[PDB]
Amino acid sequence: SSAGFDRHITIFSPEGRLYQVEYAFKAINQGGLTSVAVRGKDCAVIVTQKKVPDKLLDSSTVTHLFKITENIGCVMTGMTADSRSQVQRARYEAANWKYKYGYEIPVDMLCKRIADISQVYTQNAEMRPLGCCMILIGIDEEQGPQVYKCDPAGYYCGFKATAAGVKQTESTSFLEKKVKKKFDWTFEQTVETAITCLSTVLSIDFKPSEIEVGVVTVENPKFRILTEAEIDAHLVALAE
Amino acid sequence: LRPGRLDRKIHIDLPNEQARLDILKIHAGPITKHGEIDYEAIVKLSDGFNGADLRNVCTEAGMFAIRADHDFVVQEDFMKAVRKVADSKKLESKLDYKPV
Amino acid sequence: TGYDLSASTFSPDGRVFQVEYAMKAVENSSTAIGIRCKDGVVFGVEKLVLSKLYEEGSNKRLFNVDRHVGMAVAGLLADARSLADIAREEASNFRSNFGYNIPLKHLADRVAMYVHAYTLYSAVRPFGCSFMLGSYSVNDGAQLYMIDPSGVSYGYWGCAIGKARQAAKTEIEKLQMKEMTCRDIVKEVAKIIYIVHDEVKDKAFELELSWVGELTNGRHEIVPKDIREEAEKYAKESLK
Amino acid sequence: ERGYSFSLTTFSPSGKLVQIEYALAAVAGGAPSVGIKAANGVVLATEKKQKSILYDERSVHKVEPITKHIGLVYSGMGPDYRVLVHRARKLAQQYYLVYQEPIPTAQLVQRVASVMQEYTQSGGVRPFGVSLLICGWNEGRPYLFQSDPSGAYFAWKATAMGKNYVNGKTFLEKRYNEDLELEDAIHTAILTLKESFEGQMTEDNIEVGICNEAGFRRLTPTEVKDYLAAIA
Amino acid sequence: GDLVGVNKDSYLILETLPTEYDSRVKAMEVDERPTEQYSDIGGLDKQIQELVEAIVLPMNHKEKFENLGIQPP
Amino acid sequence: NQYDNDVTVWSPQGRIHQIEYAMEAVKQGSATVGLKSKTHAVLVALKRAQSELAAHQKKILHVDNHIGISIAGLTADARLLCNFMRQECLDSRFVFDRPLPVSRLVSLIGSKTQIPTQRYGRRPYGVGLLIAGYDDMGPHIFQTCPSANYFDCRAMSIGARSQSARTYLERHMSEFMECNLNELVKHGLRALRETLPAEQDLTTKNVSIGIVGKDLEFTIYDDDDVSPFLEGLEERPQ
Repeated sequence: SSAGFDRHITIFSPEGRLYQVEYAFKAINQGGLTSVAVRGKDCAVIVTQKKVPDKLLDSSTVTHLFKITENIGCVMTGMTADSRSQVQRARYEAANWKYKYGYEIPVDMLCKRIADISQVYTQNAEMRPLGCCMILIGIDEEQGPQVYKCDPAGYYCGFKATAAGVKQTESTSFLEKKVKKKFDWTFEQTVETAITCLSTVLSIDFKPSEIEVGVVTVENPKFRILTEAEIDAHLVALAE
Repeated sequence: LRPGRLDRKIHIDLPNEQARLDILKIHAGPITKHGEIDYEAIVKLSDGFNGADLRNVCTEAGMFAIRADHDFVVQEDFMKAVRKVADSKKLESKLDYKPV
Repeated sequence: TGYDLSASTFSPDGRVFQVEYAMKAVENSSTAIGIRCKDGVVFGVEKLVLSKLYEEGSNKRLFNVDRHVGMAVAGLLADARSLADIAREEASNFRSNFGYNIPLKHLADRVAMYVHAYTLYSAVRPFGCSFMLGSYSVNDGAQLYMIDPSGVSYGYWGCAIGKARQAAKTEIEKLQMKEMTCRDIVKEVAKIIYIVHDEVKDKAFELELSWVGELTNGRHEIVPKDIREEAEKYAKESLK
Repeated sequence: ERGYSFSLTTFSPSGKLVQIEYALAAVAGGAPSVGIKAANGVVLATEKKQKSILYDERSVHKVEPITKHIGLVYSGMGPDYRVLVHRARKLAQQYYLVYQEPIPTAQLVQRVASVMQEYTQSGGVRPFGVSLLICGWNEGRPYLFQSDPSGAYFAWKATAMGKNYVNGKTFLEKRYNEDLELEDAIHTAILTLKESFEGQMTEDNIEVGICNEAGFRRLTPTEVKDYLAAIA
Repeated sequence: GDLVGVNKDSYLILETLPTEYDSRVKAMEVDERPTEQYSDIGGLDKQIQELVEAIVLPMNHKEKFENLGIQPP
Repeated sequence: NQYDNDVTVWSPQGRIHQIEYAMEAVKQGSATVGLKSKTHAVLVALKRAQSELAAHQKKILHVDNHIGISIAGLTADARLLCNFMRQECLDSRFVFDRPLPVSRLVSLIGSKTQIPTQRYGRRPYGVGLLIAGYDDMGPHIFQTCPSANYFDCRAMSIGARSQSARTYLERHMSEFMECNLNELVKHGLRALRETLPAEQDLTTKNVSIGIVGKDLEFTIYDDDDVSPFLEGLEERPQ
């Protein structure tokens, strides 16, 4: 199943596999983190946890939610040093869309340009292919809300509900039973069904100081990050 | 591992912070202490621990009490006991394992 | 083995050892602590007197990047002052292009992306330094950041890097840095680095302190002699 | 930075390029896909199963157009495909800016396969892990070509790529003749993709694109449901 | 599980033999007392203490752990 | 040891072995001792030869009128940093029309030699520069090392068998900040007779002295003008 330096660099195994990429997928799992994204009928919600183990650390500088453009937000998993470098590219690629083409970049075209860059790392046998993932949300005209994931292999797809991190398979098994019964989704139900995803997988039943929620909706297309006070409003209504 | 011979596959995992609170209170029974024990802060640093090393924390907190002849256990000796156990398992292997 | 020679290869469980091996080189440098007060940041470095032949004021582990930004380093000293040169040069390009003094959330962002850039290729090694950045502005207050050799930065109310890291930050959270001004902090900065480093390992050592805030009128400079003599007067009262 | 500037693909002592032989193993483990030309147009049909019900199937596409009259499918790994699509999109433009004419389908495969050969000799790169099927109707007569990661190409009447491709080629050999219409070739392309799919072949588990003399186009899932109905 | 001494012919047990130890375990036992003293070990006085007090204190002050009440390490 | 091949590779203990092997190169060259008073900076070297008819290899070099250096290691990398040293002094004199300060010169060397200690296929510079000079702040003694780590000091000694010279400098450095040029030199000359075998010491053809002084340009003394300094030393006690 191995011959040559196929364990070390990005070349083909005798089985057709290539191991340096599928080693990098489980470099995401060393963060100890899990993020959930849910698309609604007229909105898009990202929820993720934050774990602050110290009192000496400033809790306002640990946000994994990042604002890419004025109308595009994202969440980052994996290791922190590679994830913040990939946000810096996505800020740069969106500004060049506006300068060259004169209008706001669609969120699927931005995920294509990130996945094309990540392809080149697993295409040359020199670079290390950036072991961190990527989840974007955004409102598109004549498409509504839409959610995309980009992995460090260069693959991407549009989702309807999304999990990434340590507890990915347990969260998606919860969500696929939720979506196929096909209830209609208001704004607050998508907030409710996203918090109760990682509250039943992780079994926490938390207070509002450990999670962070970004949202976009077609009445205010600005990507906005919720205050902990209004996080608490959805949380005490979740406990009926 | 065929389902004819072994039927169910019960999985036991690393304890949660509720369980780490629960396991700590069982091993902290017969400890001559003073009632200022914030049990959360011990659980706050207790990450990825076992059920076994929480008995060690209760064991090693008395090992700070065994010096300077304090027959009582101050609350400060617990946060000394956590940080010494916390880096002694830096040299572990940490592979979970899965039945296949 | 063979999976840990270059920084371009992951391990078969998905982590890079050349960064972890360079993180181990930091805990052989001694100790650098820095906490921020209510209205400023105070650094502190205990300096090992290796032999009598060196001069008092040699080989300072406490740099001066910009007019208001300070740096305290810990690691392989040749890589310390090499990172200090690009950070000193990065702030010069900000003032020349944008007109004003660089903020810390941008300065530590540009440096950490420069440190991260050497954790990807086989042609270069990771740095063997971790360091702290602290400053004061009249429009933003006091800031305090810290950068590991992987390239991760966060905000802190107080941090510690060196040999005894946990044994230093255990006593930092005994303080109350939210309300103290940067005068009584100077006595408390020195005291927590006398209780560390038993006299069996080192014979004699040197105190070196730093200081920034509006009491210093925004400029970064060293403490005066008389103030650090008060802290060295406040040295030998920890024997009770 | 810089590169490596040495070929990591060498000759074996038995005289075989081993990395190209391994790249064909990754092609054979891809999704199955068939392609059939019959006397007025070419049918390209593939097999696209999402792993779960959470995926949006109307987001990505296997069947891609290159120009007004050239489509292109694959059977291999995903991210390598989108690279040489964007390469082949550009190569059709530099032919058009010189000659003011849509590119012949033969001359596109001359230049796409020249990229893949150039990429298996140069320094510090692993070869591609995809094989292609290219259709098009230039000057009345249709065309159907297949490339490979080595850089060669062929001129097929009907062929299959992906898993169980050796069973599809026996199935097409007992099915295809010289005289079929386009709607007959659609019906036998679904009949050969049913050899290897799961139990449910719905309107969104497959993806079909055709050429005419009216040009290349890609079928919507409405009439794909009508072709999937009254099948097998 | 016991092992006893039996007559040959009658198969009638006579005595009760004490122990069952392999001879290699008897070679594992010291009887020589290799004399070394703590002054001969320089530069380990942190490790010397926490090795002794984690072993010798449960062998000479058993009640001292039991006064507080913990299991010893 | 597979961690022992290239400068890029970290050890699992975190100590790059190629830097530590260049420290072995500076320990091969002969000893030299530098020290300073309040107003002077004197460095004394000890030459070697191959046969008795070949000449002795010089070590003290002239960088500028107020800066001189002393080398230890392989001589080819010494001239590589020496021609960098001379170039950085006279262009600052070309631009600003002033002597370039010593403490600002050495930081250019520390950034110069750190670059090949991080790339791939690039050796470090095996060299042993002791630097003596004048700022506007009086004398300065600086030493470097192939780990690109320069040290501010008041008396140091590097080369083969130099630990014996350092023990002499520690128990007499309380006297150094008072004396004139005469017994400042022969304080340092008593350090070089410490680092020798017990039969040959100072035979006026293997020792060199360089002084920069508060009204004195940097001057090298070689094998005839050494003899006024070298007389006035007592015999070796045995």
